[PDB]
Amino acid sequence: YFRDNGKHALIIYDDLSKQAVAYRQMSLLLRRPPGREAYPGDVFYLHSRLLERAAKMNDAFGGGSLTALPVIETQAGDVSAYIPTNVISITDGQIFLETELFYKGIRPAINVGLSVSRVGSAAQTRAM
Amino acid sequence: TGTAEMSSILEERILGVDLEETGRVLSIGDGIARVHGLRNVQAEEMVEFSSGLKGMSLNLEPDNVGVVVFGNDKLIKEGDIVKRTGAIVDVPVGEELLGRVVDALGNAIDGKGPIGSKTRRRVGLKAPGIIPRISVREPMQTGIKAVDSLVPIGRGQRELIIGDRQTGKTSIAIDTIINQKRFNDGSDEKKKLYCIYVAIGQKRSTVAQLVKRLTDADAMKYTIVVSATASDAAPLQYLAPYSGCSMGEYFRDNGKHALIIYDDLSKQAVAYRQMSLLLRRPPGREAYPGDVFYLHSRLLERAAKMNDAFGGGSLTALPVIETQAGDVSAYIPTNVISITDGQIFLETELFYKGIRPAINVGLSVSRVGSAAQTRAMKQVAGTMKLELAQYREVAAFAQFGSDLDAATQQLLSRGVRLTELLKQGQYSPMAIEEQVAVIYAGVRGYLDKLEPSKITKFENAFLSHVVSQHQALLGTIRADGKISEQSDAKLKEIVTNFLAGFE
Amino acid sequence: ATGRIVAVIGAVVDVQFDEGLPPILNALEVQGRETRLVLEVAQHLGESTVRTIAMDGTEGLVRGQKVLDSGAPIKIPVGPETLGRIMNVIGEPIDERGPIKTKQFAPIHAEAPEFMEMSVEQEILVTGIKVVDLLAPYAKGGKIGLFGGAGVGKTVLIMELINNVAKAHGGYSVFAGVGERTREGNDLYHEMIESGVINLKDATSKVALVYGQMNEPPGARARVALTGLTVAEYFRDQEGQDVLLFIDNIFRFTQAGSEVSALLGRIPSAVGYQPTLATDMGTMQERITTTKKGSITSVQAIYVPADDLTDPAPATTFAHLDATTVLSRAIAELGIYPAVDPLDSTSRIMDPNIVGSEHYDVARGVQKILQDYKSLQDIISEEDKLTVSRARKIQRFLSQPFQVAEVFTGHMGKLVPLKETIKGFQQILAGEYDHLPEQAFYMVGPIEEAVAKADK
Amino acid sequence: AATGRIVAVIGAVVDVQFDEGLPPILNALEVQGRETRLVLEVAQHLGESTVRTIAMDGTEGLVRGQKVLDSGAPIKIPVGPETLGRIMNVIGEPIDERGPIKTKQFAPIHAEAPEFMEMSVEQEILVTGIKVVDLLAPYAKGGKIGLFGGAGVGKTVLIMELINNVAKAHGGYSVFAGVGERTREGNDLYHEMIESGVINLKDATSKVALVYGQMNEPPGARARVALTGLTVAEYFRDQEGQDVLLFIDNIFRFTQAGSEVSALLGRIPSAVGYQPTLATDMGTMQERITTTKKGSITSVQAIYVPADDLTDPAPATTFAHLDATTVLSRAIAELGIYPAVDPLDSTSRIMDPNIVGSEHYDVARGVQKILQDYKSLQDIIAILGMDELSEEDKLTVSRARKIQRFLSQPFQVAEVFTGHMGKLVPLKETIKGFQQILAGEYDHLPEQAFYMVGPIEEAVAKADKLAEEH
Amino acid sequence: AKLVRPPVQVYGIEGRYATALYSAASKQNKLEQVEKELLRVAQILKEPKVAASVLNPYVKRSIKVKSLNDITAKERFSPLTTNLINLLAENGRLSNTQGVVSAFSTMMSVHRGEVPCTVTSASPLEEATLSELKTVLKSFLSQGQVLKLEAKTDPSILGGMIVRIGEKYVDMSVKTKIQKLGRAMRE
Amino acid sequence: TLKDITRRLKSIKNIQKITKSMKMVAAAKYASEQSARMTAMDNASKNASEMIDKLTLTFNRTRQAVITKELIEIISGAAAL
Amino acid sequence: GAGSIREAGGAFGKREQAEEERYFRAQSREQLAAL
Ligand SMILES: Nc1ncnc2c1ncn2[C@@H]1O[C@H](COP(=O)(O)OP(=O)(O)OP(=O)(O)O)[C@@H](O)[C@H]1O
Ligand SMILES: Nc1ncnc2c1ncn2[C@@H]1O[C@H](COP(=O)(O)OP(=O)(O)O)[C@@H](O)[C@H]1O
Ligand SMILES: [Mg+2]
Ligand SMILES: [Mg+2]
Repeated sequence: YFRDNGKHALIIYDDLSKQAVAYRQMSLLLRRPPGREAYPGDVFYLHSRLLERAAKMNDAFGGGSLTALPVIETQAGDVSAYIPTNVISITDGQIFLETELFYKGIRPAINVGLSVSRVGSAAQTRAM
Repeated sequence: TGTAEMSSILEERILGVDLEETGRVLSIGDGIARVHGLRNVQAEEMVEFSSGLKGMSLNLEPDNVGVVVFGNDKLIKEGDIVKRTGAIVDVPVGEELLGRVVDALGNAIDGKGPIGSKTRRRVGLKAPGIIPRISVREPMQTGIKAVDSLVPIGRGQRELIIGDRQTGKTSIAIDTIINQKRFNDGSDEKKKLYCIYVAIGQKRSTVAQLVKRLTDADAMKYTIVVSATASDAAPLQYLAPYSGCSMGEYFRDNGKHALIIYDDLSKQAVAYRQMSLLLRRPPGREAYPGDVFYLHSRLLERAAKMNDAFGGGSLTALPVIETQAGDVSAYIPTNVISITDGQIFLETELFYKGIRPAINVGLSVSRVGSAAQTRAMKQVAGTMKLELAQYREVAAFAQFGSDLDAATQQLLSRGVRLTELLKQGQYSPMAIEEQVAVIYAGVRGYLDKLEPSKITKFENAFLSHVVSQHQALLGTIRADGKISEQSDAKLKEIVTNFLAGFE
Repeated sequence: ATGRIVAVIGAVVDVQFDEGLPPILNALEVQGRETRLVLEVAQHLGESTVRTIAMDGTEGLVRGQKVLDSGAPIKIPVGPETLGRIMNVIGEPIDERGPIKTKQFAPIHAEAPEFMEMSVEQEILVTGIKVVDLLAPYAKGGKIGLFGGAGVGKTVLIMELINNVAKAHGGYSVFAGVGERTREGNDLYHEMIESGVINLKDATSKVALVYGQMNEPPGARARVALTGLTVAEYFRDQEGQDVLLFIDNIFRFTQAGSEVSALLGRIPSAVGYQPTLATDMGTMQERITTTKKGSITSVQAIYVPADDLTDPAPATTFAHLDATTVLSRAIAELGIYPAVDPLDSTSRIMDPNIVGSEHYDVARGVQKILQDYKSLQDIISEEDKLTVSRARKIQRFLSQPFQVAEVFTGHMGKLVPLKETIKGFQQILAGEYDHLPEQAFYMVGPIEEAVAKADK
Repeated sequence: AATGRIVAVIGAVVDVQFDEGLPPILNALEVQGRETRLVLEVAQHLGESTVRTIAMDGTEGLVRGQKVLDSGAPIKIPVGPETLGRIMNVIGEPIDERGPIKTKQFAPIHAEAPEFMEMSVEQEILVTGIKVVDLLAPYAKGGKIGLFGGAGVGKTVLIMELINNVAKAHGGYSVFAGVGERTREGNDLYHEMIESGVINLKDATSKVALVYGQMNEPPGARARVALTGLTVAEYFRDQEGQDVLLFIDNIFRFTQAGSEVSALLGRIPSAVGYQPTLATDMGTMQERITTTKKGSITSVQAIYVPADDLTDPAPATTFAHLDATTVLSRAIAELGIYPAVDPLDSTSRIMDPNIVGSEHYDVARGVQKILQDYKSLQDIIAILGMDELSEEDKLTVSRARKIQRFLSQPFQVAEVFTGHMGKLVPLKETIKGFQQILAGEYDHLPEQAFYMVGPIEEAVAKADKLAEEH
Repeated sequence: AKLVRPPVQVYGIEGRYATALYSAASKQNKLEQVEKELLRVAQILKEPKVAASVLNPYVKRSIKVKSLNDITAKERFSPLTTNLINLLAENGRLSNTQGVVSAFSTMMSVHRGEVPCTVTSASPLEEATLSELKTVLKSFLSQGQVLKLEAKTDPSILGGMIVRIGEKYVDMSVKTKIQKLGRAMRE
Repeated sequence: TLKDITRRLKSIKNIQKITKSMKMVAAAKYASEQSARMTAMDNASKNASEMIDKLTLTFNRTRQAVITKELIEIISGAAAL
Repeated sequence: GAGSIREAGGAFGKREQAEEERYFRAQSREQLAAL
């Protein structure tokens, strides 16, 4: 609504791991073929059609935007799992949070060697 | 579409027999007969086929009955007549079964005549509740030093003998059965233990060798053997543990004490899985049905120690489970480890390292613990357990331990001595007093000067000596159940003088 | 509404109704049995047939046997008359002490509290146990994972939590034996009788027991946690108490749900768990919360399959846990009781914004000095010997004598308030007792008792 | 008899509908209108007067509506002396092109197992002449043996060596059943037996019956050929009292054929893709291969271990059906040691000091203990190297390497592979050699001297000659 | 008991119930009586009243069983077809009634010797030519066979006639000839 | 593969135990090359423990995947009937 | 897990085997010369 009426919106999905688990429940109860980790084949489409709707519009469409901050929970730091890699394939970058840093008191426990922003560099102000 | 929508049934209904107590086989395959009719049959009720084979009504469906066959499929054809027997499955019980080898239904397979028992019992009764029970308090003596000292079993406990193939599980069960002869011969009536060996999915040759071994040891006069061997129908291998459990529950209910060995529950779970997959029940992990945990748990909860208002009897269970490459996280090992009160774990490396019985004391556990021990074995085994745990902490430092401090070298030495002390030969269970004397010699330090290769020979010679010339101290320890200070001094004197005279 | 059995396959029974089909989760009563058999509706199959799961054995069931609709879910007696009694999943007494004569009954299936009934800031639940209250405090309406099984005093800690919450807060407890061994259930009953927590002679019983045995079908083991939660819900919503609820074990609750889901023909998810694992866990755990009347705090024994913490059952349980109490045998063989591992027990409310800067800093200092002392033990300087001394004293002062152990040990039990714990550990950390011997802190309550023991 | 019609053909599974007289399960059915004999074995009664059958040969060219004739009995094969020197297939036809097997009696290949009262408890050692087998896991006269091993470890070579040694040392009508194995190997065995006098093409004094259903056969034939060979051996045991030798290579193929037809018979798969009835099928087949009081059947079975697992359900289910399991390790075959027997994985039920004697038992247990301690010392060698061990550790390692070498033995059937000549070593020679290597009587000889020799005298001679040259 | 199999076989629910009724009527040689009574039942239920009444899945089974027994007694039906409709009503296969009727009807049609003959042609074909075609096509049949000819027109065959006599088949269209000649030229 | 991971876990657990024992033995023999050997074996044990932790994570992941794959095979076999 | 370093066939299982053969080939040359 805001994105299409000239305004700017930010949306946080906290988190898409539990949404994928809910969708896997629905899919297995419909007796659909499970795949990796018993997830349905369209668990990528589930998140892709959603996170594609976060867009920056050109000025002939109002100039508004919708920013998405999806959240994903990993198991024992495994970011090469099915759902994490799906969402990494969908989004424009990721902010990794490590447990080894968080325990050491470095908070926010942002891993700077692994976090990236592909399209945000052009948005940073000149002073920053 | 539809099991009962066969053309013959439909054309017979179109044309226009007792479908209450009688049925007709719609289809038969792999031991599962779909039976039309039998509208009055109960769940888990025994039925009767026209060829004389028996069955059990496991699946009651809207238009057919799924019946598992207690025999071969060839004697059943489509259209055969099935009768009701009106009864849930039951076996004969009583003391008339002691010394007999029966099958999963209480039928003698030894040729010695029919079981003349007067009492029958349902195989699927529920276990005693919370109130009828009392805490497990009396020792169930196995005669094995490692078990009786470090993994003690009480009367009413459920202790799992678990390990890979060919590690010594049946030997532990058979030594435990042979041991009870000292108690069953004597006059003390509440130390007597009747034994039930259930053989599930084994060779008939194996059970014949086992029955010969029990007859030579004169252990058959108080043992029941239930055998559902490998060529028996999966329903029979499924039902044999419950038959044995009812035979032992007779004793548990009549103020006596019974011991039952399920050898083994892996093969029983496999037979149940086959029966379930052929009935098309939804498979789970490793194709096992959803209620295989329920199977083994309602089997094993029936071993109980009763309170004094219910006769004071007991039933001790020793289930056996074969793991594959030590994988205790497989489905059925997990279930049975969860159900029981501890596990005697056997290893292959311990077996071939000379340690027999190959009991891994680090992995073995008894949750009943010292409540299932006598005060004498308690005294000596507390010290033995502490010292062996300390030895296991630093056992990795062996093969370098000659370059470590005196404390580490002493831990290593005492540990090697006790480990050599826990070895034992097959088919020779020890009395609890003799075990106490040997462990006393071991933990008090009368072996640290001896060589490890000589510990076994010292133990054998000292045991022969103390049995010959010191029946007085042995009888005192056995009658009092504890090492009194006079008995402690007498033991000290005996062991120090023998070690002085020992070569 | 009267129905009739049309199918019996194990613990699953299909019942056809010719009028008035019962909703899902309704209990049905099988007629003509010597013991009460209850079926809970699971699905509407169509053609006026429902599929149910049995709460007891189904042997002897006949197709066509009459089945009565109860008109509600499983209803259990709830009230102060359940305290000291044992009931099974369907609410009938299993201790042979007579009927449970409560005035009202509650259905074991209930929706979690609404959004506007939730408490908006987290408070601490003071247990009077020093190591717990200090290092890994419990939150009201939170879930606590109890790690460690046999030989570490799990039952003593359970009974002491019952006693201390009854004394300090006036809130009763409920123990749910999910998949309980009958031998260990008898043992627990008698340890609770001998420690005074259960009283068979007057109405001073502090705990209610609900037992779902291991030899019961998976439906009973999947609903016993709801039965216990329903008793605790009564104590919270009708008497405004801060209730304790023990779920031993929670992995067995997950396992029974998995077995029930497999029996109903549903396709297993990852590792063989029900597809509804997260929603089953959620519908149970969300009823354990602080409302405006009272709260329910839940201590739950965690079993970890294959020591795999990323296994779906622990991974789903850990999403609800607000704290963690690890009972270590390395602490018990060291002589410390309760055997709580002070470095592996965690809490989510160990946060300055929740417990206060003073509490947070004392707890952080204690944990840092204990970690330093572990490091120094690994190498066995100038002040490192003083760190060793202060850490030995902190280790001893984490111990505590319990009231439920008074008859056996003789020592008096101590219920240390939160401020006394905080200030005692603060003082030991500052060095105010660097002269007193380290065994003047072993098995005492407040720090004044430490100085009084140092006098002798 | 009853006549039915083919109504469905899906692979090797054929449904047949009967109007009058449904045949019982396990009956053999003859498909009419075929140039060669096609036998269908009834497996299930499906209802609607239809049975589901497994074909013993290929199902190409079968038509819906093709007529089928009921035999009125299971597959019946010729049994008797006239089977000796002949090769028959699963259904009893001769496949050696030497004419009909004219016997006086036929026996059904499906029979009940012997009862419990028919068992015999006697256990007498059967000396094979192989050092590792004789010493560590000896075989028993009239017991079931079983040889486990992956692909290419030596099951076939070992079973041919056992055939050689025992079967010619024997005088009691051996039987060999080739179950789902290579046809080249079957031809090779046939011609070795013709050449070595065991099979007599003329002047029929042959003493081995051959039954062959090989890889190219459909799953039904490979699932019933073991029962055909079993039936021949059963006739020799029961209706003659003779002491029989039964060699089965390979018995895993029986289970594998079962699994290959499982799903088409309408059965939900079990674990690892095996049929749900794996254990009971293996049991009904294996419980007939046994010594009764009527006669003795010494059974040697080769058991394929897929991917060297040994926890696979088929070998794991076979293990409990044997009296002396010999496990062939690929790790030992890679060391050049042959036979590749695993000394720490092979077990015998007569390895009992009250059966074989205390000297034999003590030597075997000492060998196994020194090999286990060698396994443990290899770790410290890997981390530290061999020079930083104690001297008694070096002595243990040296004696263990010598015992490993001396466990290997050259076979008569392996001269083409080894070059060395065969050796057949007596039991007391084996015990004495290993007792001496354990006691330390050859710490001066090099380890290579014990490799691929017979008794210990050959070891000292080889050491002498290596010293002469090197 | 032994069942009498019809000349042609139909499968499914409809096939099984039709085979049942066929065997049960050949047991009493009332094939035509039950055939026309099934036609009457099929036209009775297909009228929207009874169709909407019996295809309704929330109204109870026994109520529609009673109504079907009423409506099959009211119309003077044989006991065979009456208990047949009752059986379809208890098993809940009333939806399969038209299928059962159709399967029985094709069974009795092949029991009359009726073979389905199709003659495809490029143009609407001549009537005396078509009668000569009938006369020639009766030569491919056994005795007791009658030709049920339904000739549909496919103009894309360019000429000739494609005839299917049951499962026998002659492709005398000219497009087949040109395609064969094209394949022969290219290969 | 699960068996490869179990082989590697077992191997590295053994290496870790051996290097720990060697560190203790060097600590005893040190009471300049002995100090170097003590620290080196300490570092080797620490690195082996880290490899053990990573491989234990990989092993648990692989065994969960194997259980899921076998279940899916059984389910798909049952659904095709 | 005894002999699990060599059984895993890694860079350490090859290092171990190379050591055992090098040490025992030198011993066999020193034992055959005297022999
Ligand atoms: N204490 C012992 N001392 C010496 N030998 C023993 C001892 N215990 C067992 N054995 C031997 O080890 C072998 C295997 O033991 P056993 O068959 O009883 O265990 P198991 O696990 O039941 O074997 P299986 O896998 O066939 O079921 C037997 O030959 C047995 O005689
Ligand atoms: N006793 C042996 N001596 C020498 N080489 C052998 C021996 N056994 C097996 N081999 C070698 O291993 C190969 C495999 O032989 P084979 O008996 O067919 O094993 P399997 O039947 O188990 O697959 C042989 O061709 C041979 O090269
Ligand atoms: Mg055994
Ligand atoms: Mg081969």
